[PDB]
Amino acid sequence: SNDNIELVDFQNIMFYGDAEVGDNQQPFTFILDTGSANLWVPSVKCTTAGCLTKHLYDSSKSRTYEKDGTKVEMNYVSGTVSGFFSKDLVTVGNLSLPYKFIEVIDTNGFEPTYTASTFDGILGLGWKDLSIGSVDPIVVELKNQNKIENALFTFYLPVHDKHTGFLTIGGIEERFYEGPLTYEKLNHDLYWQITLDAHVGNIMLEKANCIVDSGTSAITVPTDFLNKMLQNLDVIKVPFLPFYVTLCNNSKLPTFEFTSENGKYTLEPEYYLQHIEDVGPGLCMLNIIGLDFPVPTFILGDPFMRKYFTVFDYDNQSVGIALAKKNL
Ligand SMILES: Cc1cc(N(C)CCN(C)C)cc(C)c1OCC(=O)N[C@@H](Cc1ccccc1)[C@H](O)C(=O)N1CSC(C)(C)[C@H]1C(=O)N[C@H]1c2ccccc2C[C@H]1O
Repeated sequence: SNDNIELVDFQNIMFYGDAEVGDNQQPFTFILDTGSANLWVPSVKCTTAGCLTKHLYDSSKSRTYEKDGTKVEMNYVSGTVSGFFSKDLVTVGNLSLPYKFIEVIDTNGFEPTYTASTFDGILGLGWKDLSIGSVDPIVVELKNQNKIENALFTFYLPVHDKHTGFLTIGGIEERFYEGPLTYEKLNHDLYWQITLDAHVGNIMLEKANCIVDSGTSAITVPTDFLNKMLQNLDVIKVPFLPFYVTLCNNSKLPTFEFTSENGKYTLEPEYYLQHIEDVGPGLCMLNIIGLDFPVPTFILGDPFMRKYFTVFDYDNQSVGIALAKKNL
């Protein structure tokens, strides 16, 4: 059997899951992020305003706590947290392991994201060589300890109103998907990144890097490619922000089509549009952001993963992709 962690939707933009730290089972809510490779929780030693409404970690209450204290700063694209390393029993679903994590004491570099969102910490689901402190990934460690069948995990993302989701550790369950499951070989050692041809109508990018990322709540697109997409599309940019607004029923809005020799994955407007009726009637925001990597790259974030069930397979160094079942 497999370890199943339930995923709760947060206003159709993101999702969260719970896990515990300490032998007294101190509860936390996590962003589960395939794009990073460290676990962190806010500490009772936290000095900053963000920590005020969070579940906090108290090492003195856990008899399995092992002191480390090495200083560490965790830099993400959207901000920084700092604190120090600690080690304790981490439990995910019904499995436990001793695990090295970051006790965060300063979250001021992660504002306003942190105070506005209802997560306590971030649980990384990436590769070891992307971690600070050379930490073996949780799922690799669980496999090594014979607590799961395979060194893989899967995401069946919740759909607002329709159903909850699951992060499943250790194997692939048929209940989550329909049609074929296609495996795409990783093109990098330490990112969940695959090679796909990216088509949006006339515009194409041959053999683009495509990162499948659970922690990114948009599709990201190279800026040049995006500028070509938005030309004559009747969308308007929000002042001061990298977001475009449209009429929801704008007939011009294209369908993303990513292809390999193995498979074909499409993303229609209904999957990348976000209603903003409160802002104005019949108005939608595109969940699409222009971003230039050194090599042309798309991030296939939460909107892609809402449509597609995904398998992250360490042993076979690949990402599996299938159409998510509309219900459970
Ligand atoms: C950890 C790390 C270490 C090293 N190093 C140096 C390691 C070296 N080691 C040996 C010490 C080098 C790198 C690059 C690295 O990755 C940094 C990192 O931030 N990666 C992001 C993915 C990404 C990557 C590139 C460009 C955009 C996004 C992460 O996985 C994620 O998903 N994050 C951050 S925190 C969050 C909230 C979980 C969510 C995030 O920011 N989400 C926001 C976002 C982002 C883009 C577009 C829209 C939106 C809306 C919102 O969802």
